[PDB]
Amino acid sequence: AHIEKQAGELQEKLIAVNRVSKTVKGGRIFSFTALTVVGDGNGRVGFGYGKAREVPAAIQKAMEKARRNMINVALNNGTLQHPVKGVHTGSRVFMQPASEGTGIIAGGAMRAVLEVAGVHNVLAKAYGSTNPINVVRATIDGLENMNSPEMVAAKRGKSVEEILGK
Amino acid sequence: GQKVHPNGIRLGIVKPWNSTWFANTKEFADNLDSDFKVRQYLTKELAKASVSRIVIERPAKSIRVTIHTARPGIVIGKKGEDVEKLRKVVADIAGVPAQINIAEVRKPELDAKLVADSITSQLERRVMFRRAMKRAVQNAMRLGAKGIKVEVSGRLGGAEIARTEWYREGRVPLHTLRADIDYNTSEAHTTYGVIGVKVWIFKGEILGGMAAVEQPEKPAAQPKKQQRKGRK
RNA sequence: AGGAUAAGUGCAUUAUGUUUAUGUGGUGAUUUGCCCUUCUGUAGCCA
RNA sequence: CCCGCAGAAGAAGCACCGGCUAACUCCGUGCCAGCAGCCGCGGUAAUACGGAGGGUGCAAGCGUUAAUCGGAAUUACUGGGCGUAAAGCGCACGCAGGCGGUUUGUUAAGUCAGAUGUGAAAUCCCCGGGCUCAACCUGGGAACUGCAUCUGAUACUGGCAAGCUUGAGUCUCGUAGAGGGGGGUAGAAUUCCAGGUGUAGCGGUGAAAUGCGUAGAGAUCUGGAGGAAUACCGGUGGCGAAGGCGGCCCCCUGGACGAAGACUGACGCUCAGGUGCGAAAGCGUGGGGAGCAAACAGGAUUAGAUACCCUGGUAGUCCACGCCGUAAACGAUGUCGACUUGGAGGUUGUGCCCUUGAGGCGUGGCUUCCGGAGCUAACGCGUUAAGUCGACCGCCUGGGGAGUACGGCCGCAAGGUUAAAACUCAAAUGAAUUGACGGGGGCCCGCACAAGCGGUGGAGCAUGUGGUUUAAUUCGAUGCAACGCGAAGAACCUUACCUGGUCUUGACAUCCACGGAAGUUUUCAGAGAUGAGAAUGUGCCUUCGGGAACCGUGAGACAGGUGCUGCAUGGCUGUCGUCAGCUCGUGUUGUGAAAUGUUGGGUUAAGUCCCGCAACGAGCGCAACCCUUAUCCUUUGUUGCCAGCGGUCCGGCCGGGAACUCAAAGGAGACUGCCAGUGAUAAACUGGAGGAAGGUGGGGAUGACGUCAAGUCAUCAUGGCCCUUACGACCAGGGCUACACACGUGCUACAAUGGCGCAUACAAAGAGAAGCGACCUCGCGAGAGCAAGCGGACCUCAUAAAGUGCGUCGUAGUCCGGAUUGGAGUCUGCAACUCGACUCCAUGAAGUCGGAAUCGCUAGUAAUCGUGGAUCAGAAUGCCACGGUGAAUACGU
Repeated sequence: AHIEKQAGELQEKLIAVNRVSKTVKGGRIFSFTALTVVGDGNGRVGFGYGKAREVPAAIQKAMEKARRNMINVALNNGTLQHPVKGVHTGSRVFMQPASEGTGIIAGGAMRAVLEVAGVHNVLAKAYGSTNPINVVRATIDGLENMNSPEMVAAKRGKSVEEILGK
Repeated sequence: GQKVHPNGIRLGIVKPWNSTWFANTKEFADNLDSDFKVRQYLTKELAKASVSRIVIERPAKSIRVTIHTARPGIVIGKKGEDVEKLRKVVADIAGVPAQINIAEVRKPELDAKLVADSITSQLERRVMFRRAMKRAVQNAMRLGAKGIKVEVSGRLGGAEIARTEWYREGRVPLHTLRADIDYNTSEAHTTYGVIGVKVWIFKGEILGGMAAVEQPEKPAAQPKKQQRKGRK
């Protein structure tokens, strides 16, 4: 029954909660749906939507789905090495290189999602849909446009990426 | 919210009850009120310990109480004075010479009403009731029973409006009519008003209760197979 | 005599599958929304 | 600015507490008052509101709006959108401007580097410095936000000359098509006329009426009239600039599609302005009118009926040009082009084929399905992009109000054209899930219908409901989910209701105080409560202080409360439905809401079972254990039974007997297991058979999660919260059950399958310890008081009735039905008048199987007759269960 990935650190970021209705066909039951984010400290594509009778059983379901069919991904230093504009499904987010002298600057549940992602110093404005369910894809799409450091000279910088497989 | 009549229409048809006595005619009413009274007043006196089932019984010339507990000798006291006092009041209310024996039920360390005590505390103190019913069912299924149903109602969590919620697990049939299965309805108040839990617990479908008798009573234990029958 | 591809025996309503009056507005289900991990960390929030 | 001296003195606000955004309890009122920067709230136990405690934040300040930046790629050159959300110009052609595949020559407008001059001061910025830090001011450096020219380069764009082809243009050859302009031409329905033949409906539609017609309609033969129109081929085809083009053919001519020979050689791309240009109707004149139609009338529909639907009927439709060219005026996607895995459809140049069927392969064509890389929020796109992009132009900045106003312009003339705000408002708007729902398409079930049979509704009665009435005729409940139900035995009591007496620890518990013991017998007053007197008794525990018990008296604490609120609640239950499905844990597919399972086919009480897709594992409904019946085995042998036998009137009453039912229980037997048909192989249904019995044997148990603000605070639990000389409590009387009727349910009749008369038969089950009960005496009968007896298989309710035997009866209220009413006799109790129940004597009406409406039922059922019981002070027409006699049919949805 599946392989799972782990981090040596705890994430229990509950982002949303909902309830399921059929309203006449068996009427309406007490069930909830839930969305929970499991990072790594440097990032994961870990996002899980699950559902059950009660809120606790529901979140723990959703926390399980945030670590199966998912793998961890990694980025050196608290910044991102590319000024790129991550888009995922109308929720569009921005990054530009920065200092360590600034840490996070963000609010709500977003400051908690960016800390595990490693893209919190580079944190620039979000636009399009910025309600909780889709705003939180920073650590997914913003780590699939990824750049990360491996060179010793800027003029060997494109040469060094070519010889990584040649 | 139809709430099918959960146990009354299910008894005496190989399903034991919390009384076993014989009465008939017009005096059945005088024996039942007396049996309610002794049920109410006797368990209040042995309330020092928690208690799992209550059985009061009236055979020829005697009154016999069976009581079931999570540990034995505990309602019986020390010396023997404590239990002669339990027999004083059983005679006083029923009006017949009294007996009591101590016995335990199948799966003794678990019972219907001790789950509802556990769920009630959080609500009494107006804090931590959103995982409490679920943890009650988890503990309950770690201590025994083949399935449990819990339904909680109240102005729950101290809320300024009412909520129904429930939690069910394992194998708890609802048209069942064989083996005793243990039921409690709590009723209690706190600062905001009334709370309540309906706790059905299910031990076994042939485990526990009586079984159907496997013979006639007519051939057995009869040292002389006649009075005359024309054969002498 | 070509109204003789004889139905290519390939044929079936063949392209709108339609019409005989209506009835106000909101309302159910919780005050811990809590029971997965070292270091880089988290749901009021922590190793 | 400093020293020294008194002294705790001389002193704190402001804003927050539902969420946005640093904080929650109680009381108040109960969508009211009042709050809101935004979002919004208030409808009872309010953390939104009003006040208080407390909590929170800033602080001699605090809080707050308007405006600027920023939050906001929502201020977008860096850095937004335009298929559908606001947004591709209506379309072609193209000057100015912006832009230029590729090479050589050449020039150096822009480009970039180098050089030099300039850019004072700190509040800002970077480094010092000084004033009690700081705020402030300031030296050196600087962002100094602004600016200059010379020298040099040619990688880059721009200028220019000659090519190149890798862009585009052009000739002949061939080919497809409804492109444009102008000519030619046939048959047949509607419509008409004529004559011949010929008689009554024809028409219209959902069904319908208005319409047309006997003056001869409709139809039919022959022959003439006339104009729009031209199938099927015709397709997802093809053509035109986009919208646009449709009978077939030619003339004049455009524009596209292919192929080889041949040529020119960036002649290129886009396009502000611009000129040019119409599907349709609008519309001037000319042509023309068979059918249909806005209008106008009339029908049909209905609260009407302008929508819906029809019928007459006109301009219009129908043709041609012409006047401002409207729109869903579109590869929905600007223009045009380059590049990116294909396959195939439609249909077409052409090479090749057995030309083997709109085909395949070779190589182009527009044009469409399908899906990969990549893209979307979703549908969808995908080589014709919505991919990767290119240049260059168009356009958008929340909604409504507005494609209007306003301005410029064009138009006989209505109009067209780009395109806005105050004001209003927190939304408006693209997409999709599941429920419900289609009147879009289709599938399924319950005795829900059918196949019938009977019942309520009509009579009368029983009993509940409302209407209506009084002192009051108490509520709760309102198809299915109220009405033989809570609230099953209702004189008062009951009991809510109403009135009259009477008291407040109080009917009841404990605790203090006083008078009577309670209990029993007994006279009396008053309504009875209550009290007085007589006679019996002074018990119970003890400090004989004093109290419990019952009753009166009194005080607190406290008892009591069909006290309100069922959006404040707990417990509890009705519905869908025996729906045939629902849920618990968990994975997966989508960004997700959520689905999937839990949905299909076939089969079923069934998540049962064959097939099968993301469902896997398990529970619920259902199956089961279960009690019961049926024969039959089996044991007991009375309070049960009797084949033979005795006492004997021939009765298990009793000597006696055990073949036998027979009672209550172990159970056996029957499993859709078999065989055959049906059924997708298959679950399973039906048939088949022995047998007491076959459809999961007969019966019963038996009903998921749960919305429904469903119904009870009135069993009972209970807070907020009110009375506690009372929203408690003792006592009598009155009323629900009145009567106007309607309404739910059931009862028994209207017949003759029945009633009557006479004669005649067999039960099952159960209830009786203040009770019923043989005998007894009394009694028209019911019953009465006494009592052996009883514990109910012993004794009694009990003559069980219908049914059976024979005769009888004809739709006449009878030979059915027997209500009312006079009048007598009875029950529990001082006390039966209205409100109670049963017996019986005489007379005698309503009612002919009841309309709208409407349900239950598959077999011990349905129907119908009696019986007992629960209830139960007193009594049943009901209910509940039993036994007598005991049915039609189940195709079909």
